[PDB]
This record gives sequence, C-alpha cells and structure tokens, in this order.
Amino acid sequence: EVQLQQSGPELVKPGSSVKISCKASRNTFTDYNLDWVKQSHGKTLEWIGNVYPNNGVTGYNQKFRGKATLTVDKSSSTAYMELHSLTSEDSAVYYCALYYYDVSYWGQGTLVTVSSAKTTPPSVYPLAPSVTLGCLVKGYFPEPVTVTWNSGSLSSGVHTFPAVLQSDLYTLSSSVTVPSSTWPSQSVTCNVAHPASSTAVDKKIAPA
Amino acid sequence: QIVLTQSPAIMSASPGEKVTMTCSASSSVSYMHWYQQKSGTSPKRWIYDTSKLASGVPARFSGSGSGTSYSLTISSMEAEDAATYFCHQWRSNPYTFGGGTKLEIKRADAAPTVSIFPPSSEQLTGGGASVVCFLNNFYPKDINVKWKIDGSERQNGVLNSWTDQDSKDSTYSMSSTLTLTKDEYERHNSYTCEATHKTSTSPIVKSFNR
Amino acid sequence: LGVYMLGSAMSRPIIHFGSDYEDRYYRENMHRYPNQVYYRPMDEYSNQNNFVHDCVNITIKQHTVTTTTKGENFTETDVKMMERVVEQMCITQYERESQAY
Repeated sequence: EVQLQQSGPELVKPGSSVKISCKASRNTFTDYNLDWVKQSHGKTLEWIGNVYPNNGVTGYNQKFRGKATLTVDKSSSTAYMELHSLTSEDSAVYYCALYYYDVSYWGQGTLVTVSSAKTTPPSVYPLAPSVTLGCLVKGYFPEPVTVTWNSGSLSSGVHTFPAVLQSDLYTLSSSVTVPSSTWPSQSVTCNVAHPASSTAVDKKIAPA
Repeated sequence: QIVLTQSPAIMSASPGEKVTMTCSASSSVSYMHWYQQKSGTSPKRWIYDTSKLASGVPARFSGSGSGTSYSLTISSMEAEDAATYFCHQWRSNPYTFGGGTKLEIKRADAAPTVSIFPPSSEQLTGGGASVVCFLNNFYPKDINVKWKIDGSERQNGVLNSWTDQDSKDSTYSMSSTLTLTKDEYERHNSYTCEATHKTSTSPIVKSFNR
Repeated sequence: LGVYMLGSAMSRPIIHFGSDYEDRYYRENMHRYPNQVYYRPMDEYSNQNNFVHDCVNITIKQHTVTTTTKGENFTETDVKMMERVVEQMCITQYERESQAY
C-alpha cells in the first residue's frame, strides 16, 4: 500500500544543477532506508547514497561526493537529491528505493538529460493503410514521450518502439492491431504526451 | 568496492528448462540480493537475504550461495521470466551491483507480419515525407530491411528500432522508417519495404503506388 | 554520578542480527552509539551477568541524556541495537577489570 512517486523528467544545461524528488505516500514505517541508484544507458546500476528519513543519517558513494547531495523534508515525507554541476555523463535514469526489512519499493525513475539543446515538441502523424494502424512521433527533444491508444482502453496488440536519435532529434513509432471490423467503424486515437514541453496530442486515425 | 561479476551475460532457455545464473564476488559477502528488470520498468527486488523471495515472486525461483559464489535458479523457465537479473551487495560501502544476466526464451520460429504506410497528408503539408514500415511478431531477432524507391535501394535516411522480447508470445518486433523530402517523394512512384528472415527462403515484399 | 566508574574508549564491535537490513543499519548508525561504558565498582558484584546488566542500563541512560541535549533522537531500533553493542562492551570492560588490570 506504500508507494514512491518521483518527479518528472528534466532537461538541464551542462554546468547547471537540478533537484529531484521522491515522495513516499501512505507509508507507515518509522525507520526505513532510502537508497538512490543511477542507471546509465539502460544497463549499468550504481549506488549513489542513502538517507534514513526519520532521524538524520546520510551515506554517500565516494564517487558521487561533490556531485550528489541527499536531504529530506520529513514534514511532507519527501526526499531530495541535488545534482551539482552536471555534464553529459550525468544523463541517466535516477531511482529512489525504499527498504524496510522484507519490504522494498522502487520509484518509477526520473530521466535527466543533460544537453545544451532546446526543448522541441513532436509532430504526430497517423499511419492508415485484424488490421494494423500506427502513430509516428517525429522530431522531439528530449525523451521521454508516452504513447497511449484511446487513453489506455487499447492495450492488446500495441507495440511502441524505443525512440532513436537523428540529428539532435528523437523519433518513435507505435503500432496497433485491431479487428478488421472495428475500424474505421470505431474511433481510433493515439494520445501522445511530451512532459517537457507540456504538449498532449490526440491524433485520430481516419482512413487514407 | 566489492566487484560483482555475473555469468553468463546473455542466456537463452527453452520453456520448462532449469536455468541457473551466477553472481561472483571479489570478496566475501554475508548476503546477496537479486533484482529483476524488464523493458521499460524499474528494477524490483526478487530475492533478498540470499534465499528469500520478495512478494509476488513466483515459487519456481530460488537463491543460494555463500562467501563469494551465489546463484539464482529457476526450476522451470517460463515466458514471463524473460528479463535482466542483477545481483547486489550491502557488505560495504560502496554498495555495488553486478552487470546483469539477460535471460531470453527459445520459441518455435515465427514469420513477421509486415505493414507499410504512406506519409500522412499533414506531413507532406509541412515539409517532408516519412514512409514507415512495421515488421511484427517475428522470431528469431535476426531480420534485415531494404527499401526500394522505384527499384533503387536507399541506405541513408532510414531509422530502425527493435523491441525486446515479448513476455506473452516471446516474439520480437521492428520498425523501419524511410524519411524523404516532399520533393524527392513526389518525384517517384513505387515504395517497397523488404525483409530477409530465416522462416521464408525468399524476401517479404510490401509496396504501394503514390 | 560520583558512584560510577567510567571506562576508557574501546573499538565498537560489529554485531550481526540475522538479516541484511539490520546488519547494514547497525554498521551505518554505530558511530552514534557509545564507545565507553559506565559501571559500578567490581567489588559490588558476585557474578559477571549482574555487572553486565547494570553497566548496560547505566550506560544507555547517560548516553540518551547526553545526546538529547545535543539534539539527537533515537528510534526504538536504535535502543535495541545499543542494547546489544553495549552488552558486548560491558563484557569487555569486565574482562579488562578482572584479567588485564
């Protein structure tokens, strides 16, 4: 019943700093430990440090001293990681992880992209010809974008492909198979959200 | 800095098979922990204190080990278990993770379902012309894609992207996007996406006219 | 407080608890616990366990008053853990008094 909510993705300029949050909700533990862990390019995991949020105590990995600072607002059950003086190697997904004996919860992670590039929104184009439809989400920065279909009512037969990067710009696609007969008869929308620019785009697939 | 080394780094197993992966420490730890991470998700604690299963972890998993050698076993491999597993130690600062074992499942071979789409009228209206090819639910991963614009190949201007192995049916999926300028698109007629694959002994062709 | 003896510093030992979570906690918090013990003189005790029991209670008590003027607080996980490390320490202090001095 306890859950960890982390803050949303950040695009930061090299040299600047950012601060991310991890809020523990419906929690009832007195003394639990909160670790912070970094994941670089979908693979390698590194421990940064920890805080025991209920009285004081704070641990660091030597490698991140001078780079991360861990604190807690124990009035609102929110734990913070300050990241100083960023560079490109600090681009990564950052996780908070709660531990209390048997119990463990991990946050959904916060994507930090360190770049001098400028937030750009995507353009969404529909892909019209069981049968297969799609959405092309092209020319955005930074990651992530999430793609839903009919707001999540369409989950079976969805493929959303990882974004790949062409000339400072990301492009991803998502495809959906639906019964020959539900389309065009029923309304097919793909919903795309780019949390950085704060655009949300609902493009209907109509037959071409 | 206790170093953790996991082997193998990649492993394939058949449904039903007993699978074992090892995590080895450069020095003694008292306990080992293991995490599962699937594509898109955050790691989740799978076994803690060497042999205890976390909540919602299926019974077919087990852990053991002592000193510097620890293993994770699955008595019967299922499609859901395809994922990356990491070990982790809390013996001393800095707490470290292993580099992961990536576990994939063998399945009977399947041919891709191929769909090509022309550029939408929005795209042409503002700048360019992206022709997209989907290639879905195939096994095994090794595929290959060539575009033809009126019988001529094109390598430059083509973004490919693969999914990881599906948890339900253990297939793979790819999209190939050929992107062109409006001008070059309205200068040609026939648009073919073309895949090579173990299943068929001859190319899989999908085309359209403009 | 003039009835107590105070022992010299000792290295705090590592204690093992039966789970990694507790082992890590202890090792991460142990600098907050005492590294000297208060005791009553040896000539009041018949056996080792009675000396250890008093040394434990006296030491926990003084340490919890000294450090709540600082502005520290202790969870109950901390008092249990102090209980275990201070017991060991009281035992070592007993062996100092009776064998080594």
